[PDB]
Amino acid sequence: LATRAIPELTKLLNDEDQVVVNKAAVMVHQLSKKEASRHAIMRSPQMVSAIVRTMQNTNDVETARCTAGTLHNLSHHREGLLAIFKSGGIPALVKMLGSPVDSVLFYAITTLHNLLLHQEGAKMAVRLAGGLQKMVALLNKTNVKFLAITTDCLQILAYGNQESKLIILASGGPQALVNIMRTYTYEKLLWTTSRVLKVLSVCSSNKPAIVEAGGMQALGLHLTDPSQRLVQNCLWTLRNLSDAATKQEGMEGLLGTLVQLLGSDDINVVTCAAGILSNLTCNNYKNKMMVCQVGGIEALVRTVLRAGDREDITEPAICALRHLTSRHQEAEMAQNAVRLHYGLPVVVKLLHPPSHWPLIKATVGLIRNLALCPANHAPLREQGAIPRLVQLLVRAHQDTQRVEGVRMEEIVEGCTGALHILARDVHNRIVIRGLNTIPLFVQLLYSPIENIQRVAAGVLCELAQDKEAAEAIEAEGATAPLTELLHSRNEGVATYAAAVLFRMSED
Amino acid sequence: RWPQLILDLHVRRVW
Repeated sequence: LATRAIPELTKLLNDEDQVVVNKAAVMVHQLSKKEASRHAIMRSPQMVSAIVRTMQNTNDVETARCTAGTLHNLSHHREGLLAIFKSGGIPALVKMLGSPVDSVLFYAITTLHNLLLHQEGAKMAVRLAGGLQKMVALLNKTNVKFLAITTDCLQILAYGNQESKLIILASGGPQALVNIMRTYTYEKLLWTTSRVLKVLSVCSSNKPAIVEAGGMQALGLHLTDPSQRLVQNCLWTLRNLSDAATKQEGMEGLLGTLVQLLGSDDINVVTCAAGILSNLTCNNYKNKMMVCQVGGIEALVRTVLRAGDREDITEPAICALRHLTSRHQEAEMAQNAVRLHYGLPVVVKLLHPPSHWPLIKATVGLIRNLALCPANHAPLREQGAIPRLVQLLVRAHQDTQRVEGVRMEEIVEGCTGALHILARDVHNRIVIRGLNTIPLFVQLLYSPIENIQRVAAGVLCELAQDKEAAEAIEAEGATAPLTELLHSRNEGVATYAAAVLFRMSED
Repeated sequence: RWPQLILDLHVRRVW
């Protein structure tokens, strides 16, 4: 009997008189709580279609909310979602997002959210209907719960779809999402808002836009928050944005928090914390100072020890040290701290196996920076940091005469470059020259690369200040190539190469 | 609690 009224009500919804259409909409609205009448409207394509057309057309808000609410109730069942879907439900609902009447707006956004969640093919529908831009524009509202629903939709849509990301990007999404993170305290909201940003951060072109809005800073306010899922999202997001944001201001609090995050028991948080700092201290002196000033050096040291064999933690940690140990005020203070905190012995052990190139690559560079400090010369030597360092240079030079993501050329460079600084100490020169390094120190001058030549002359510059060393060089035949590098257009290569021959001139 | 209602019963349904 109930199935006989439906084909009648349909007729009524289509009626012209907006006095009875309201009535029809009201009765239909009431026939949404009954498991029978619902499954009767639901299973009637002409009925559901009639409702959708009415909703978006009947400008009488009292009717628009009855119809919208009706569809809202159909979005709890698979057959309901399907009816809504195949009846052009999405495009209409998307259009209803422009309704100035909150009751209507809430029905739409909510139902849409259900559709996206459980109805397959709903994502394209919202995308095609200009839903992305309309949602991003709705990030102006101050309703924490409404924002939570809207931000989750965007995430669902943006996940796996590059175009959606580019769209959100162009819609000013980054600026809006950032404001939520730095305005609202509602966890659910903040959490789902981060998930959105996480999805956006993987996109190269989306990355900068986020950093400009002040994403780095905003994400750092919640690294302390109780919510595990919230923190674990800001870490993954920052580890993505990090490499880019080497120009930002007011990063202290963040840098500081990242430092003490290196202490968390959760090894996974320590991993991100280090990976992030490694990128923020890269060619950024202000970030290097800030880190050292909050005891960053000491922390990273502990991190390395606490890591151990696992190169997943040591790699980012070492790079961060490699950074903090040069080109700023507390550069010296940093080189001392690494020694003072008993980090020298362990670092050398990192050159030796079973370590890999990506690790060895960073370790050598750090040793170079640690050699700058005079009070590190002796300690480093004692740890056999010379025999093993050159040992790796020999194995690195053979592989270029005849990997793991690292080219052997720059490995050959890092070795010699470190030995340069690590030759200011007299005792060091003795060991260096006592391991027959001169013969191959000359072949480095025949290197096509300007970098290899630049350090190949600097090391011999330190060795040349001796007598028993200046002769072994000329006896090998290095007196000729040195004369050639005098003209090298490279500003650096032409500086040491000149001082080398000179040292052999005034004995 | 209107029309806030609408969002609150929905949140419960999902989150």
